[PDB]
Amino acid sequence: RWRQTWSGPGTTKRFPETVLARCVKYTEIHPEMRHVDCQSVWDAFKGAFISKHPCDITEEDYQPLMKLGTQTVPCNKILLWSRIKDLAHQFTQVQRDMFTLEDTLLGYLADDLTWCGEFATSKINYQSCPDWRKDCSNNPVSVFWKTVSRRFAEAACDVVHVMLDGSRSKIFDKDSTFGSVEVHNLQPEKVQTLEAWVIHGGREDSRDLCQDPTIKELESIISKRNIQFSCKNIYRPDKFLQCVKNPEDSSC
Repeated sequence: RWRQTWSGPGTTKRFPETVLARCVKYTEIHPEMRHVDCQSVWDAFKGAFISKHPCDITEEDYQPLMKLGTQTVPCNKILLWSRIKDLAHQFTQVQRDMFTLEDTLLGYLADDLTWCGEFATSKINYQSCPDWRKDCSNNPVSVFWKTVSRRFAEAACDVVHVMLDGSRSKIFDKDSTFGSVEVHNLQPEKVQTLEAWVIHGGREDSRDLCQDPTIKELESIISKRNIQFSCKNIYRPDKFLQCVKNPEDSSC
């Protein structure tokens, strides 16, 4: 209609079918999750937000889902990212040099989807869903991501990489999920170093963005956790990707 209860997009069309089909597909590829019952996954997922006011969702609502989707990826090969989705995923698709959150089952099930329910009825809302800004932050989508990204950062160890969008004006941004959750969930007992790869946009001959003020801030923030900091410009993202796929032939 012309009004809409909430200001964000409604649940993605086909959401139940999509999530079940992703679970089936993921548990076909990944032998360590080949024990998972996909219908039980869907039910645990749907139970977190059906018949619940979509501005009252808690991390508890998602605990049965997080249990069924329990998974360990190698803790020393984690790739976090911020505002540079495409290249982080492309990079991990190549030879599985690292794992992002969206290469875990739970991140895989939800990537790029929206969903909410209603306090009123047991139906899925396919017309609109709370916006984190205009409506409430404790909505099904934002809660889910906050919870699974905390857990994924908490699991990381050794050297943890992060890819940042060097086009952004705030290359490290305290308001992003990386700056507000993941970075404050790297464990000081386990993480030796965080290494940022700052991805350069197009043409420029370009500044050394590892000296950017927000990078120096990130550096001094993670030093209180007793984590070392390293930073690398990626000047040419498509030649980066090229070298990643053609390991050897080291023109570089």
